[PDB]
Amino acid sequence: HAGTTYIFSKGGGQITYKWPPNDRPSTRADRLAIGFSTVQKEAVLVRVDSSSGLGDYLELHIHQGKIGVKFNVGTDDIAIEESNAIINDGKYHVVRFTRSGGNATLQVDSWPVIERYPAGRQLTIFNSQATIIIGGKEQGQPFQGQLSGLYYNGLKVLNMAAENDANIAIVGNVRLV
Amino acid sequence: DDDKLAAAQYPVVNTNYGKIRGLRTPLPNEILGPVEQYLGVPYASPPTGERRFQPPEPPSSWTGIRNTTQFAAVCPQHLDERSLLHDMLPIWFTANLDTLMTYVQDQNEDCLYLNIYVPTEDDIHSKKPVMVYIHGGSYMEGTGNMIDGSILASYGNVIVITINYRLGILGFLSTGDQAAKGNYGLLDQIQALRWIEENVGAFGGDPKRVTIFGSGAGASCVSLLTLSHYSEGLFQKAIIQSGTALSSWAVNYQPAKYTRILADKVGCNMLDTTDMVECLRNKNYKELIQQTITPATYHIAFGPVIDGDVIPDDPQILMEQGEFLNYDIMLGVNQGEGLKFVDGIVDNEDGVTPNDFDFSVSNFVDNLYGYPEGKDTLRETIKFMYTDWADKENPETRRKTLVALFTDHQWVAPAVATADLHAQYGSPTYFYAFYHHCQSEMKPSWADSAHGDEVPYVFGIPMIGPTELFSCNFSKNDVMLSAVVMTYWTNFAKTGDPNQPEEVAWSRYNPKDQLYLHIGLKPRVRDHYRATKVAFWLELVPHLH
Ligand SMILES: [Ca+2]
Repeated sequence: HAGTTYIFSKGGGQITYKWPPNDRPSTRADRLAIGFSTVQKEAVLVRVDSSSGLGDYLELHIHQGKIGVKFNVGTDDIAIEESNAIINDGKYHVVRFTRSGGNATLQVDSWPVIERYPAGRQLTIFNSQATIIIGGKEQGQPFQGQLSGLYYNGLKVLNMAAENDANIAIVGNVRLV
Repeated sequence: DDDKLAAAQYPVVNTNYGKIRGLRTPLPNEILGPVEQYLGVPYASPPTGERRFQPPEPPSSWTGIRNTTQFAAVCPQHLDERSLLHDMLPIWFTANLDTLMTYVQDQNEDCLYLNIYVPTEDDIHSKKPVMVYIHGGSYMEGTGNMIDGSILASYGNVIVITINYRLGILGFLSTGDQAAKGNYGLLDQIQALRWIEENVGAFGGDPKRVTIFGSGAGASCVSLLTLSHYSEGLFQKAIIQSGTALSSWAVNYQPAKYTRILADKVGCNMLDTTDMVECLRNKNYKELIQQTITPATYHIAFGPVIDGDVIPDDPQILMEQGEFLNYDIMLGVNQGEGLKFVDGIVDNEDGVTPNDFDFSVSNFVDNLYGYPEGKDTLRETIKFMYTDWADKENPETRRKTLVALFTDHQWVAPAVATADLHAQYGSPTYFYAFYHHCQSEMKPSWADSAHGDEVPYVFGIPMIGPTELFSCNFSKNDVMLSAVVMTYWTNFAKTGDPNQPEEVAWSRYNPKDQLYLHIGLKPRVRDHYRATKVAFWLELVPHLH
């Protein structure tokens, strides 16, 4: 945390973006970056869900204490986790993300660039990127730690979360440090 | 901003490739302002000597000023008065042709040039939008130069840009591999847009408000462009008039063989691709075009190949699911596009006869769906579907049904998917069925609005004492309609809603509802344009094999 900080907490505690329905980008490449600190066994950390009628989605998730991505742009679900790491302790980590189609690339703070290249023949594009659900409350499994200084395709999610700009929707047990 | 008069008479716009000095010109209409014109501007480097059959590199650079004040020659095209691509051109061409050729003569391969129309009026309520026009035909003909934008440019206060792009044999030749991958045309087009993206600002333009729009066979490119690795960034909204990238004559699936017909027929027999391409390169902007290569009835010889890059897979599979971005898209087809389908077989009484109706269906199932040898069922089904069992005899009804098939099966039916698939994934999709047309000689008295009748209403020619090309006797209505048309076309380019920035509500298309706009003399909004018959072609048909 060296930016516009934001806390997270017990019970119900999840944020919701909502792109303006006529305005749902869909890219070839997605660029997520966000630096957290949790203490929870199972969970969902963040999630862009596309829209209705669309199984395209992108979900960083705290399975087994290993914050690990899982996504379907079209055909099968891809998944880049680093399954060695009890990092879900309260410690702070700056977990970045790259994607060009099926090719993707995770990278926790400074460690190696663990990357997957599903050989099948994946599809290039997300579709109708609509809602960004940071919290996992609406997924069934919640998350209790924090995040900060967010960056996403050049759209600052949590500098704009405190400006209270139009499109944000904040309903949870949460703060600003 | 110095020689006030003489330097505002014909302006002086700094490109990144130099300064161009254009030309201010007013318009004849009463309620219509002047428009700055920069005719014959360069967007690439001449696809000359070496470049030929290779993608297009930037244009060069000068100092001082460069007179951009006349349309440069256009590309390799030769037009056999008949023995062209007849059946899918636009009515206003397949005849009239004669002196629709003040833009034929004057052909130099050094051809990649575009035209810029900028509205003079001061908008001091902000930078104006842009509209790049991909001109159609069947590839291998035509120019942007035959359509003058200024009328539109001015009316909507939007910048209009016609382009020239490589053509036909120079512009779409593919071995299908390595030495000549293909798709050179839509690639200059792409450079035209990346030139525009870069420079249009310095005229008066907003590169975030670029809309590409085409005339059917030109719309092909515009639909094909939605689907490219290359297109992303260069435009936002597209209007795709009178056809798609699924038309049987949109995509060329065997330039394999149709380059071999031309290779052998030019002293280029070598049976190794890279050897052969260097042959045709060292021939001539001549010779290679003066060759008659006949495509298979209802296909093209030289056209867009599915190379692997610019066009990455089958348009049907790409559209079918993912892979376009999100384009604010407005598309629609005319009532009786087909028309040219019932050539000759309409008597001077005014209809087609039954055992001439049947030979037509059976030189349709025979042409398009070769190999299946089920067909016949198809055939006796096709022709069950397209007879009116109320007026079983009535031979005018039987004439209309015929054109109405082709029309359904080559524009409407495909243009409803595309229209369906875009709504499906985020894109706002607005839809229109064009019913009105300007009526004149060349085009019979009974023809409903045929392919390419949409054009002059979109460009505003009914605000101007007609033309060659568009030699039709215009009414007061034609004016009043064009006004409604250009406002819907413009407003769409300005925002994402032909309505928004004394008329009717359009509203978005979207497969639950399927609202279309019925652009006739009185526009009314209807729903499910031809549902039953479009659902025929796109359902119980590929149900065979
Ligand atoms: Ca997808």
